[PDB]
Amino acid sequence: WVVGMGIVMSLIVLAIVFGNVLVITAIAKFERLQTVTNYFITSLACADLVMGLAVVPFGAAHILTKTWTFGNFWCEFWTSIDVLCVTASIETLCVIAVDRYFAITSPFKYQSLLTKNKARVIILMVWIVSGLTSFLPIQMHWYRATHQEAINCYAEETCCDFFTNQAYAIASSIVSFYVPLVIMVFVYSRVFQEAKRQLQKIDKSEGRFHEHKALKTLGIIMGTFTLCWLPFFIVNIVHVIQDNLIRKEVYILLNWIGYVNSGFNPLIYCRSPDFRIAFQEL
Amino acid sequence: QARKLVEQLKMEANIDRIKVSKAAADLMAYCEAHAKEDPLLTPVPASENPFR
Amino acid sequence: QLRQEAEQLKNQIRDARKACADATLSQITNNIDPVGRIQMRTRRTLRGHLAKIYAMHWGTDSRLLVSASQDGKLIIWDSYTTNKVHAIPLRSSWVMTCAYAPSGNYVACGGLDNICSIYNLKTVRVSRELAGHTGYLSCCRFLDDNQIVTSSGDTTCALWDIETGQQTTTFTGHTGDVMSLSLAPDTRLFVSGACDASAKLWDVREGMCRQTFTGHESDINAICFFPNGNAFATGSDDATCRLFDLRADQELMTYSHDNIICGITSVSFSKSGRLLLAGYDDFNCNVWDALKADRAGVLAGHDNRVSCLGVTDDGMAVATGSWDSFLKIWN
Amino acid sequence: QRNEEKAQREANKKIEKQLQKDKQVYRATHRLLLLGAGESGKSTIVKQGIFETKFQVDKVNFHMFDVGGQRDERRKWIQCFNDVTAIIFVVASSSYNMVITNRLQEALNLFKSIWNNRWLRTISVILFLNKQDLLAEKVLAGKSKIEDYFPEFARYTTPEDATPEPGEDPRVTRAKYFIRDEFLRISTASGDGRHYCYPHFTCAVDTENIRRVFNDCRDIIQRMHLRQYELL
Ligand SMILES: Nc1nc2c(ncn2[C@@H]2O[C@H](COP(=O)(O)OP(=O)(O)OP(=O)(O)O)[C@@H](O)[C@H]2O)c(=O)[nH]1
Ligand SMILES: CN[C@@H]1CCc2c(ccc(O)c2O)[C@H]1O
Repeated sequence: WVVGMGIVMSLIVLAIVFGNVLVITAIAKFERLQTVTNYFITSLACADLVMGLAVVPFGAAHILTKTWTFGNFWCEFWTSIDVLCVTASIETLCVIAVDRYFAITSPFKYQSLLTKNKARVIILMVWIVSGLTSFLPIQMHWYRATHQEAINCYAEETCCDFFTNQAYAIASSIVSFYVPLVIMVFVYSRVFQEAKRQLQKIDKSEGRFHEHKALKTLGIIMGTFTLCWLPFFIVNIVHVIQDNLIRKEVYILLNWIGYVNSGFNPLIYCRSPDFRIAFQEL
Repeated sequence: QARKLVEQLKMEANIDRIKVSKAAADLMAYCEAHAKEDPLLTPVPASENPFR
Repeated sequence: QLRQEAEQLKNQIRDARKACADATLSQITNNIDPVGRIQMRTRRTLRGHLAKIYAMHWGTDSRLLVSASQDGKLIIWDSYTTNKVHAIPLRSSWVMTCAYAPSGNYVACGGLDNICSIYNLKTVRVSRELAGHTGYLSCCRFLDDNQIVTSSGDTTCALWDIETGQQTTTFTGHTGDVMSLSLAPDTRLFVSGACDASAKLWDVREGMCRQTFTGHESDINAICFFPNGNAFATGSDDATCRLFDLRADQELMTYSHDNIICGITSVSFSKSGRLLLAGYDDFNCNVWDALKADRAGVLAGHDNRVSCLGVTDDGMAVATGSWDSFLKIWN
Repeated sequence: QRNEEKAQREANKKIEKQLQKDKQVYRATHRLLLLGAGESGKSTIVKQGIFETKFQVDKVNFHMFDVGGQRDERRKWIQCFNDVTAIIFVVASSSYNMVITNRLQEALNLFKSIWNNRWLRTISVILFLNKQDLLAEKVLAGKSKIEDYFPEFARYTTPEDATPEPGEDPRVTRAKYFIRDEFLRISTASGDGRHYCYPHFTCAVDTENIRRVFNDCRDIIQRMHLRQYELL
């Protein structure tokens, strides 16, 4: 099964890198895609590219070989990069949702509200907050667990596992997942309301002469993200709250299901006439 | 308006025109004579190119 | 009676030029070796306009040029170092043409306000305002430092006196909107292409039409003399370009292809007159061979349709403008 | 040489700084084009070469263009207005009997020509059906029937989902909705969702036309964004 599992993990790495690099080059090489909305997309693409280039290969090697060979410092570096890449990718979807909300609900003030300098400031702030919750509490050993198994894991040199406290497992989970989820829900309810309200008016005025699309689009957008990231962030809290109820394999399986989400963003946020001709040109 | 249109046609009709062969030969000779000056036909060296 | 005589006179003109067609231009130039393949690359890109660009004119020194845009600006560039020199805001935001004086001290402008404005570069403020046209201006060219010729949408052209602001002479005879004009190298005759699919040759000194050419079948958009001065080329919105000879009083060759269906916006010649550059509505330019009528190059670096085109006096570079608010220099 | 190069860069920076201030004003202004049928009473609408006017409602800047210097049946200049927010079309609805092909047919032909254009393929139209009191006065009296000029009116019935006013005689409502449907069918015949038409009934004593323009522009922009984001 090692050859079978090794083949599948190799294919996932190729899919993540191929899709993200293609999006980055398309925006940079062409002057018609230099838009404020595309800055969030390129930030998301950079985050997913770094994630799929760094986190996945070493994790696959660790799973296949069943041991850690890079020492006790590179394991902590890898964990920090993992948390940093996961946190900064989810928080950009929130920014995209808020951008669309401001574009649709308030059309007259949209140009004044969003400016390239403001977009750059927002992106830098998001990345800074993402970096403050991954490297700082991990490299300072503030997330360390206290039981005997945890200290035995920490004192070794070939074992690289994950053990954490209640406070960190709750705060990091909240910051990474729970606030963006409710913000996105609140945004995408109002967007759907406005869409269906506009549809009623067109068919009052000109119904006899001549909401599936919006429902399908919102369903896809919310469903992929939720179905990818919800079970992991549920078991993250649950296994800390109640001990010996979740095995060490369910955690890894759900975490990898979440990792897979990085390969779907180009298929969701990069379907437009301006992108499908840029891809053909390349 | 009818009288003015007819008068213009009569004035324009009475002109002397040469055959097409002479005009084609003249254009071909001019193009052949001034061919070396044209920088767009043959690219100039980058030393003498102000845009490169 | 009066109408009957016009039809009889038309046949005499047609029969007069039918006997002169001894041979065709393409038949004579069959033995000439083809020019080959011509490839050009972008050297500079000029940015700063907030809206689409309609007009552009090179300077006599082949270093500076002027451009116009719908946002209400008239920017003078430095093509070598890519530095903005001036930025003149316009009273009216609807502009259709601009010109650059041979001496380099003045710039003209006009559009939908039926007025031509002259600016003093070396003094920038408005110097004169010319009024009297009853239709939108389409083109304007500087004869000298004290006189200028303009064409408008009231089917007439005029020659102005800048010092007094009065029309010296008026040219009449077209039936549709006049779209463009071009001056002779010696500045004694000029040609105009109008919307009735006809072109005319005028006399500046006297003020009378000399010859009429009616080979097209749609609105003529652009016109330009051959460098010799005994021929000119036109471009209409039926995807065809034609070459007319003044002395033979008839057209000599047509430039068209079966894969082109869009209109033509601008035409220009090269330094020697061997190449013919024409802009199209399909977002890119094409390069032709004047003596053979076959394609030799394509310039496809513009996102939107190309609206203007020009070639330097020394023939070192080609400048194009388009509706994506960008200018490009091709060498 | 060395000093000349620095001098040019100094003036370029000052100019490029000025262009940033002009871009903020340019992007916050909405441009409108005003058209008419020739005797449609569009001067009263604006009262209450090219002529330009400026007005602001709810801290939003509008700027409308009226063309009177060019009068021809071939509008070559109309390709310039391919970036405006909307086009305002004013037509006199009470001129069915007037011949000086009646004037309504000429207005309909002009609307059809404007709608199916290669350049105005993504631009909405705000339609004002002016002179309603005159239409009602002419309709109520006899000897003047739309049937004698529009044969299709012989088999028309007032729509069930109509909005008649409080005191209208039901005769005038049928004529008004027939006239509106004449434009609406042309609008919907070749429409693919890229642009729409917003018809209104306008009189001489009306004062809420600016509110109608504001709301129609808001709807235009919102529908554009919704279609762009694949939600409509
Ligand atoms: N009862 C009534 N009379 C109107 C109405 N609109 C215009 N009129 C009359 O028609 C005349 C035309 O006025 P204008 O609006 O200046 O007409 P105009 O300037 O020639 O309009 P255009 O030529 O189309 O630009 C006015 O003097 C009014 O008396 C209307 O809505 N109701
Ligand atoms: C080792 N895997 C980690 C474990 C905990 C964690 C992850 C991602 C985001 C967070 O906010 C977390 O707290 C996972 O990627």
